Amino acid sequence: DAELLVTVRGGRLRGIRLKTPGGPVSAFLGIPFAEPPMGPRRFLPPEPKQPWSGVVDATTFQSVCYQYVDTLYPGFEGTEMWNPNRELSEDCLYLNVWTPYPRPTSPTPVLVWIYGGGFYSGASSLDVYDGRFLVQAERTVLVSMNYRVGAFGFLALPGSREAPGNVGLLDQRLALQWVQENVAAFGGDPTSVTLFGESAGAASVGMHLLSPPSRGLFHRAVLQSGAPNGPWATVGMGEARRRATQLAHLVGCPNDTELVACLRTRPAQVLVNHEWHVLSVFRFSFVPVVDGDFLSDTPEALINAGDFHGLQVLVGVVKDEGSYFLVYGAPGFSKDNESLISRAEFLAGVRVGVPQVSDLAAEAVVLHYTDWLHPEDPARLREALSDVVGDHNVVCPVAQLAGRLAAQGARVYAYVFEHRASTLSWPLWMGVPHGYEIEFIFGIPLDPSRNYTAEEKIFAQRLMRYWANFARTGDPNEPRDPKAPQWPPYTAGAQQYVSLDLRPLEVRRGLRAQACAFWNRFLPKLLS
Amino acid sequence: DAELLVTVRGGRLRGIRLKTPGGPVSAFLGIPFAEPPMGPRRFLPPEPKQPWSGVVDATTFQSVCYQYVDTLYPGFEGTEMWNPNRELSEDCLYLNVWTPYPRPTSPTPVLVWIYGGGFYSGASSLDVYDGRFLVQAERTVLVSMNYRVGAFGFLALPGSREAPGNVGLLDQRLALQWVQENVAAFGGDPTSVTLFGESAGAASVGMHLLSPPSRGLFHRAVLQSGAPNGPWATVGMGEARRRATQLAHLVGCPNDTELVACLRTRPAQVLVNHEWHVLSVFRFSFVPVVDGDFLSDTPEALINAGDFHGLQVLVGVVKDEGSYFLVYGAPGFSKDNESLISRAEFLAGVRVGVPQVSDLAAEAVVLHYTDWLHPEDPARLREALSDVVGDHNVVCPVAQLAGRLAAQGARVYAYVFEHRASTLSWPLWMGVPHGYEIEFIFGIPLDPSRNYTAEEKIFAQRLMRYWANFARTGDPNEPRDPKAPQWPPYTAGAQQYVSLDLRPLEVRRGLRAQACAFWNRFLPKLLS
Repeated sequence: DAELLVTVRGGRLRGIRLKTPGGPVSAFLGIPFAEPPMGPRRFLPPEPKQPWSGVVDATTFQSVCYQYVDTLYPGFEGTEMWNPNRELSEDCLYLNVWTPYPRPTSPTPVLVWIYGGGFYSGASSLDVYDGRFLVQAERTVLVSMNYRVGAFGFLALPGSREAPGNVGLLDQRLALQWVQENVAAFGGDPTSVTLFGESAGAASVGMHLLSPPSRGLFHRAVLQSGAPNGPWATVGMGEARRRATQLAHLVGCPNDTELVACLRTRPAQVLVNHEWHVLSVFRFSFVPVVDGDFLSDTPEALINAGDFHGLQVLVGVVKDEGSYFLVYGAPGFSKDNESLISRAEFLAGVRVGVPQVSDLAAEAVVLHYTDWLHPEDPARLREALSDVVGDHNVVCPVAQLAGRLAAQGARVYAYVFEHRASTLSWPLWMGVPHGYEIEFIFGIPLDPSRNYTAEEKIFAQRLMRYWANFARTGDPNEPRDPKAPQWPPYTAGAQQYVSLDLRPLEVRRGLRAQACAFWNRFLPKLLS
Repeated sequence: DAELLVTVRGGRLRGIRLKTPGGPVSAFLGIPFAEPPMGPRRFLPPEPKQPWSGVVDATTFQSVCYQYVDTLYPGFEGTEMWNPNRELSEDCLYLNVWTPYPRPTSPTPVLVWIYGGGFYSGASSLDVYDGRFLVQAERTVLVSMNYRVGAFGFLALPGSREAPGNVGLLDQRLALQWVQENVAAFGGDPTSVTLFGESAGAASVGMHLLSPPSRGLFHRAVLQSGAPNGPWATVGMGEARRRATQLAHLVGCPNDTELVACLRTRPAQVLVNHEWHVLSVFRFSFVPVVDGDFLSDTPEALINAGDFHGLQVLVGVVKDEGSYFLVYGAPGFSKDNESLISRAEFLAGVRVGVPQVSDLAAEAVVLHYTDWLHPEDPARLREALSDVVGDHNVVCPVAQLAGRLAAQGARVYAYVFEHRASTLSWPLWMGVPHGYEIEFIFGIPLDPSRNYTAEEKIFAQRLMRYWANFARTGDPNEPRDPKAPQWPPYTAGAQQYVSLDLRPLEVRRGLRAQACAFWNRFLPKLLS
């Protein structure tokens, strides 16, 4: 009750006590770290939040940033758990800070979450990102921000002062400068800050490694199912311009000053309602551009040039990365049936999964992913197209990144997440889809109101420990403790990684190595 | 002793009685079936042998046709067993006929052997082609011919009357017309004639299937380690011309009439001595051309168009097709050491194994054959390059052929030969190289003067039975007899085949299917 008042550079705050079967936690939800980016500020870099008199209420999540809402399947958990759970508003630059009770008395290490969502969706307030269980169980400090998405975050007319692009990334940065200035007040150690994110959050964390001005602001990194070198995670100057112009057109706008002037007068919902027709699966309209500025060169270029001495990184993927994307465009697919596609369907699906490449490139994808004893087996065709989408978008970019980092000075650990939640509502055939590790890392199966199993509970705890050990010491392994089977670093040569699963750790070699060689070494030669 | 005189259309012959641990056999070795192709006949189609008075001696093998002699390794069995074992001469169009003792009293089925040797070498007289053991053990009639090789067989200046090409193939044909006219005299059934050959003999048998004038002359076919659709088995009109002209140049010759006139005056040995500098491994200078005549279109074209209803075929390969070719040009290789090559060596070797393709094509070969967990393992690199040479030259053309035949009316059986002879002198690392099944089919391990093991002897017998059952009935399987594990036809869909081995038959699916898809479906798109 004493522990719920805290003063930070901007002024005073009041928090709320949250429960956990193991005991309570103090949360400060809804803290403003920037001026609302409204009116003439729509599309500009964020500016720091002005100080305030009085006590700001931080007992409740603030507004979700404006975003498209998935509505394919009203009532469906699988889909609705990703959708906004507070009112939409352009006024959304708030962050949240969980801290243990009692407050810690030395500086303690800080985990900062960056939500995924394809850069077009997501909120720090989703049930599945609740920081209470992780902070309780491992006495770390946890911070999450909201950051602008879609046009409001990533519309770009390259080299104009009025919509420069990458402002969502700047939002994230501002929250990270904020953590530097204020986490001490919550008992948090600003000299031990570990970023972690999924999907576009992982791409985001990636981009922070490669942006000199953000490297100052953290010490370690965790990329779950995502990387900044994705074919979906960034976009070229011309393409960004073309996408911006088309959005403008579609809302009746009409020279850059005039374009962004006109855009600035449209209701936020009007923009959102046209985001999707500017573009396939696993492609999103407004993603980070390569401007020369937040990124001085392509993510690929910067990874290759970079020095990563004295940096620890945890990276990983789920069993079935590509699966859930398929019911968003691939012919023959539906979540409500087994999706046993035919071969014709498989070939047409490959052009959807791997959009605009030479037919020569498509053929080569088809050879590589067909089993020639069973070229027409519907179930095998389903799994394969799944892999195509998975490998191309997530597993291969991650493996490239992982390898290049280890080879260049970084200590790197790697996983594959292989447990299907007992509570999942997507169909059996999708396996362990994109995003379905997150709830285990966040400790959600401890919430008694939810229906997880006993082993599920234990597993979640191991997961929180790995993550927290990584955060504290740059190594997931149980600080000083064999047997507890060991987790070896991933190197370019031995390419070692572990399976996270109800079973004890197993070590394995090569993150889909044969297929990655195809995407990473062969295929380029042949777009070219 | 009565059984050693026989009259045939051309006149009378005397044969010789040969021994076999199981009992004797009658051979007629050295029968002329064509006029000597000497002088002005050098390079022309063969003409039929004129009749003779008196009794021709057929108790001994005739002359080997002119050919390059391998001399890399004097004294070496591995090499010398393929070299000529009678005097070389242009006078070489003789054939041989083994028949059981006592002579059979109904028409019995005839096996005709066509030796391999890259179309540049080979003789019906090699120890390893001795027909005695097979005729004794399965009471079939066996016939082998000599046919012209190298320039004398396959020099071609397309569409001239003076060196039309394909005369070696015509030689073979003439022996097959001969069998039609005379095998009856040895107790042989001219309405049941099964061709069988290895390497270029297999390619040869292949070309007979696709030549309307030869289809009349046999009923079944067996292609061991070879096919006519090989990238080495045929050559284009222009390339043949270029190769002929260069040979001419190299022996100081000098218009086609004038060129072949001048060539006709050179000593046969002079031609042989320059065969090799007109051209890599698994490529030979004088091979069948696609002239429009003996073959009306490419082997590939004719296979695709063809109707194979009512035709039985046995096809197969050895475990390690590519291995022995490597010490003929691939850097890092030697038979006298483990040939543990480096990666640089492996990449340079790929250009030797797969000569004149785009670098883009080479890369793709390298991706496909590298293991990316072990990209630098010398032993794996050895095996892989072996496979490259194997798959490209033998396994993939055979599989294409096999599949296209089954799909188009033919009954087809398929094997992989997986026993290393206990007596082999090539190094361990080469496995079961090209040609090393032949001695088991011919029953050689029964010869007591040779040092084979007991199980080896039994195995040879099973092999002779399979071959002989195929010859008699179009089906290798033990006419009426389960258990004796069954051998299923090979179809385009299930692609089933068996392992010939000391162990009982095992059934398997797919003749290197993943790799064949690369050679057969992908790679073409990308030379193009």
